[PDB]
Amino acid sequence: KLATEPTTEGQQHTGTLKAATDREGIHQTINNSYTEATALRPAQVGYN
Amino acid sequence: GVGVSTGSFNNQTEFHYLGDGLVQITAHASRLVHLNMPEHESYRRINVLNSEAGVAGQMVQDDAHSQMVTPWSLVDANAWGVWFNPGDWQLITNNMTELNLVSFEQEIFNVVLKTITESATTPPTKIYNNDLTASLMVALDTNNTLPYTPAAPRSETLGFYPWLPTKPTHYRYYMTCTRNLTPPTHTGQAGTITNTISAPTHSDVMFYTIENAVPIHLLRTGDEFSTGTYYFDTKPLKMTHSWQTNRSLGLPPKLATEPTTEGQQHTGTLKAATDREGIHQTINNSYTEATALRPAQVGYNTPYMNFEYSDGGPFLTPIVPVYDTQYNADEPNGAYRITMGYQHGQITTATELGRYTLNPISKGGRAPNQEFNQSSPLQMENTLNGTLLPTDPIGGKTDIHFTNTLNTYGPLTALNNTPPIYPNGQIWDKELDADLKPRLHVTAPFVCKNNPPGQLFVKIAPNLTDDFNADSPQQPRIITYSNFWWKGTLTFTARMRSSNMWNPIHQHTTTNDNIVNYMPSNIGGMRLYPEIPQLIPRKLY
Amino acid sequence: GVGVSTGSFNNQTEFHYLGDGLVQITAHASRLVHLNMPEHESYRRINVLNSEAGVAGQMVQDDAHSQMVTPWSLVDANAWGVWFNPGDWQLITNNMTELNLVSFEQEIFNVVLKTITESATTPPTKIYNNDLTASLMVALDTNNTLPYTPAAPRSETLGFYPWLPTKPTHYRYYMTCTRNLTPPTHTGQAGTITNTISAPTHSDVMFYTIENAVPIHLLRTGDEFSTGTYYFDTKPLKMTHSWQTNRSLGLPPKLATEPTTEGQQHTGTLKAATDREGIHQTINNSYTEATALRPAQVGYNTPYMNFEYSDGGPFLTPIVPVYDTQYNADEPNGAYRITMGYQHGQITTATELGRYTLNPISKGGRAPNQEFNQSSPLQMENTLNGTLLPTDPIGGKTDIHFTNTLNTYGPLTALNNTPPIYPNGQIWDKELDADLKPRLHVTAPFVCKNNPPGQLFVKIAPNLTDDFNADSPQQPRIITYSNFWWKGTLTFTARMRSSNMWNPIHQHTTTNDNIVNYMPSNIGGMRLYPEIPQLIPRKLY
Amino acid sequence: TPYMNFEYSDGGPFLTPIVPVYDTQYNADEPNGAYRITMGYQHGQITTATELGRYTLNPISKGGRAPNQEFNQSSPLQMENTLNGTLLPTDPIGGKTDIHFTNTLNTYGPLTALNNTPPIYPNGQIWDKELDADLKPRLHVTAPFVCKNNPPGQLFVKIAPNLTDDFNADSPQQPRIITYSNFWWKGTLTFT
Amino acid sequence: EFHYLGDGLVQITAHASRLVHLNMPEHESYRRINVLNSEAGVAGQMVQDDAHSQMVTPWSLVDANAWGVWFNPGDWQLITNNMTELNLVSFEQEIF
Amino acid sequence: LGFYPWLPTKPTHYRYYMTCTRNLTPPTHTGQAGTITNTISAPTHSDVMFYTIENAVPIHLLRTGDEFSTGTYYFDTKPLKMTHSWQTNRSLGLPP
Repeated sequence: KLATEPTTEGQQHTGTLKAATDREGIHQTINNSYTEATALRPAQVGYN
Repeated sequence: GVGVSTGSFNNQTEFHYLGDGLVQITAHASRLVHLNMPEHESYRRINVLNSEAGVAGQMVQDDAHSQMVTPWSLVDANAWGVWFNPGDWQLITNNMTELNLVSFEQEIFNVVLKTITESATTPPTKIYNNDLTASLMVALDTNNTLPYTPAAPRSETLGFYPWLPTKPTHYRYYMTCTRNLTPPTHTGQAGTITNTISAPTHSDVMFYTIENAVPIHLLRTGDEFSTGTYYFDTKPLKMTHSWQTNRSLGLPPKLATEPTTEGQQHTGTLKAATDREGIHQTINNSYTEATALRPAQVGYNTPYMNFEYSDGGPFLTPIVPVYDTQYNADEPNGAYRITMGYQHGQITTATELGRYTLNPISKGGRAPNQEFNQSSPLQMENTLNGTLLPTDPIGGKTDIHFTNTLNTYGPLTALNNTPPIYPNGQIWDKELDADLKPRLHVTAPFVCKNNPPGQLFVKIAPNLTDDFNADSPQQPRIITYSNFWWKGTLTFTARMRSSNMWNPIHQHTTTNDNIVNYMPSNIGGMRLYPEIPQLIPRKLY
Repeated sequence: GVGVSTGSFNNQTEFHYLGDGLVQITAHASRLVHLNMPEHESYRRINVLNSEAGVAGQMVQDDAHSQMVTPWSLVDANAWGVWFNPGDWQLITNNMTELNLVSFEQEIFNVVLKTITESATTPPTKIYNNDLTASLMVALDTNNTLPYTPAAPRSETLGFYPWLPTKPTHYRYYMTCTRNLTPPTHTGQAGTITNTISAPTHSDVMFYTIENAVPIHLLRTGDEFSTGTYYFDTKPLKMTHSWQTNRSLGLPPKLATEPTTEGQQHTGTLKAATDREGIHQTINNSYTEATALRPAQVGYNTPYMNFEYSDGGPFLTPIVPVYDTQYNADEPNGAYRITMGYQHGQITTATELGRYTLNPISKGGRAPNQEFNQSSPLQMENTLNGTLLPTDPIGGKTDIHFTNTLNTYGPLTALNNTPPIYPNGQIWDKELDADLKPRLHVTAPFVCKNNPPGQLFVKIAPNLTDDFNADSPQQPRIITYSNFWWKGTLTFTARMRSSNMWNPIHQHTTTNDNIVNYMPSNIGGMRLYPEIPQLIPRKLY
Repeated sequence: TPYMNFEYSDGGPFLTPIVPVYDTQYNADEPNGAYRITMGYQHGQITTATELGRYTLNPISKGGRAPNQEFNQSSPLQMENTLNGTLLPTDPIGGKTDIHFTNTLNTYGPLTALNNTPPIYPNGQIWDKELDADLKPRLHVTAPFVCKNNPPGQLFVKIAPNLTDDFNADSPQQPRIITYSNFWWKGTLTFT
Repeated sequence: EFHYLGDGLVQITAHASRLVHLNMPEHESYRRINVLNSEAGVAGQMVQDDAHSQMVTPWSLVDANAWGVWFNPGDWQLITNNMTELNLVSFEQEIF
Repeated sequence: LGFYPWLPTKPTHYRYYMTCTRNLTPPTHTGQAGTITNTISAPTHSDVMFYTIENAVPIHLLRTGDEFSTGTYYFDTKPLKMTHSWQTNRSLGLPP
């Protein structure tokens, strides 16, 4: 969820999420900050 | 009629002991679900970016996606602690080997719609007039036409306490993002990196609105919205963790020198290396216990902290979670780091949010600083250039070892499932509608092969101001909220454990330093610190 | 025919889960019972004395009695660890509220009689010839005609390990003793005390011989002696211990000052003493929480270490065992101090015998240095001569307090039963055939109102030498022994526990410092250190 | 397979078992999972004064690879390839010259057809217990037949204690009559 | 017995019977013997890793799970020459 | 059991792996010397799995005229294929 939601027309302006260390949820690493790259996803699609 | 009650608050977990050991854990749950009105009723596709990854080296910090914010709020049952207080989850970690999953029904009843009204006196005074005529919109997606978004990996479920009133969270889902983040760089040097989200491609933009997908029941203040009893079709989970490893599968070699003294400081000695016999996987004559003939490997070396990059963006490869080694590493073994809210654990004082780096205790995990690789001939007392110790770099990078790239998931790889996590883990999960289904889910241990149970969308119907509603972007509304109860019933089915051995196994006890994690304080502060699951041991072979 | 087997070794404890929670714990037990021949076949009334109590001050050390030594050996099942390995007794202390007791059957099968024979060569060489024709005498006292002597309070039962071969103990019972020990003295002064056992009185000498009481089945080497299924009639035990006390029965007084800060260093304050209301047992106006109106007292002040003296001799009054206070006293609360043998626990190295001072955990016990008594008016800020603190002597004896004599067993005295002790405690016990039956037994928690189950008497039949058997006190015999298996089946019946609360209760776990108490060592040393029983809590009111 | 790969689990260091398959024309047998079965004098092995026979074996199902015969290239194909664009197995990994890319390289994709374990004679195993795990392995390297149900009962035989006249309480080790046994054992293993 | 059924299927009924000389257990006590070695404690011999924790029981195991118990080479020549598939059906043991 | 009919065989002692918590790091080469630790540690509490034979399986005593007959175990296995495959990715499909 995001706290800063945009006001202007046009997708040049982007909504801003909460802080990295303030978000919550289940997470696959040791570190405190929950970014969207290291998230908890059910399974990977594709394979290297 | 308004003044007649419509349902029954109910929260007892009936352990109805059937025959032959089977039980039927009927778990009820009922919480007051305080719904606020939507701040806007218009659907919004909000692209999200960040300036944090636009500077070089912060490319894990990648919060940018494209989000579809809908005004509908989602009432979610898909979390473990909603159904189980710790007194009843102690009973299942102590006594149950398997957990099948059978039934599920939801029920919204006894809604209370109220209008808030401001009067202009010297304090801000708010008068709560009662709405006898207003309605709220419920929508049971009985076919899962909408994207199934469980709120358990974001810890956005209903709160796990019965008396504390919960909140439902806004339904939103990912829209298509076409992410541009390359070049991927180090931190030290500066690069001309491009951090923009591009225009969404035409072939995949997938805009689900709630009204045109699921039929919606309007509900006045004397409602009773009963979801039909959803019957699951899942695999039976196994709560019994496995401890056997490839140094513990099969028949051990016989020993000739057996000890004489009391105490395990003295060790029995086997036969010679070249004198032992049996089936063996190498060319050399000496049959050590490391290179032995084991049926299949347990666990698999994941290439860990591996940031794959898909049309969506950079993401880490999810690792099957498994118990770490005696050296606590937890990153190549897939630890859980679950941060909660003040509805989900976390003594409600002025501190920040609790953490609990967790693992299961199914012993099948590896360590990255404890592995090595050799050349094709075996050659004990090995050549300096013939064996790849983890002190060796990969491409000149000294902190990076071979195991960062090395994968060993062969066909004969036995593997334990995802542990269920308490109280914050997810219960069930949608089957990935793909051609090749994954063998297990890391998000949730129960997998629904059929249509998963209907997620429940609740939104206040628009109570409109006298002002006009044509040729206006944003209309004014009467500010309002709601208090509807929500009753669930999640009927499990589980087999009692049978002790077929001598020594007593580890049960989930209560120590003198543990009652403070289970009891309220002088304020009313509660806490739901996790339980390390899967306590009963079992053999893998 | 000799070469046909007659029975089945069996030791699995089948937890057969019936409906509605009830289970049916069918516990089997089977041990090789190595019987040696009797050293004499003549019945002997051995008076026992000691010179230790004949000197002044050692009058607790009172081993003198009159013993009736019979040549018959007793095979005893009346001990807990015969039927329950710790893996299956962990299952019942974790999960069962009540234990009913239903069935019991014994079976001696597959006897092996052998003759030992000495040859006169330079070492002592012994040749074990097989007896195809000899017999051994079994005697199932199906009416309990003989005095019921359980071997559990002497730790003389069959050993609690399946693989280790056990030994049966010689049957003997108390004959009448008329003890003269007075005067009772101190230690320091010398007295002219008389320490003799007198001639037994005519009216009570009770000489039971085994042959003239129970019919005796001779058994050759292909026998099968099956005891019929004894059906118990006992009270249902309650494994759930009670914690409520007279400072915890009923409804607490309401408080006006409630705390504000986190942490239990800050305490809520009640109302005034003279301002509270309710029913109350004294004359004074102030209603404190000590002098309150409680339904019945739990526990009772036993006059402890009280050596009563009966026609038999001096003996200590048995105290109902109950959990001590936070100050470990254990003597006015009736601790168990159970010393075992190397068949009953006790890692089999060169040390002496293990001890384990035990208690139950049913919170109903008192402390002697924490009690006091007052005059008839209440009078807070009490007069020096109006209150009896335990610093006060009784008759000038400073170590002896009022509570050494003080008894408080009134009619309204609620009380918990004897805890079952593991693995060394007794299971069932004979009802005392008296006019006024005792309410509970301290020796064993299960009480058989009917005829108790038949104790089993086993003795080798006399294999006689060629020498004459008339006009001779002691005859020579062929030295011999026996190896007969012994199969039991003790069918329990128990109700599964239901968790009706929030916080998880104390279960019998397995810590890292506990696996050494549950696992064999490099020699083969086993151990059966006790389990503190009755773990599930319950309310007494 | 990443071959000679010593994984390390709570149990200890262990080599990753490779699915056994017929080697190339260059006899390598270590990345292809050879069997090296040493027997006793009840299992083969002419009973003279020599030591135990060896027989480095393979199946003959032609699906195996060679480590000194493989190579890898960059993303564009580029016949007559650049020196730095193709990874020949003369190249070290991290400066270790005997170790090639194939020591780390795994290619088990989803579309990987594979033959089962060959049954080995007379010394191989017939059946095997299914690994009671959540994700079952696709094949066993120890035995070709897999029992999905409860596997057949292994048979435990021990002499009952024939005891000496000496006492059996408060003693660590008891004396016994020394004895043995000769029991026949008949089986019947009906194939199809 | 190679009992040739119809349509090609056969039913290889393989019997086996051996005298099984059982000696008595040297000790009847169960022993948890930890095993170590000084060979891996010096650097570089870490393939030579015989150390484990073993549970030595006095019971002896009679095992059928090997191929040559049931098949002499005259009958295993017959199956490597002529049989495509092998299903597995029945199994019974008997001590007499 | 030995694969010859006339030669009398021997049964082997039943033993099974108990939990071991192995400490062997650091993993080293052969040439240099390191301060490696080669100890087996104390077994963890949660997994020590001690099966005794008497308390698990019911045991038939047998005198010298016995006949202990195991019931006919019926398998449920995959059909093995004795026919080996030779085709490779330079041999699958239609040649040019």
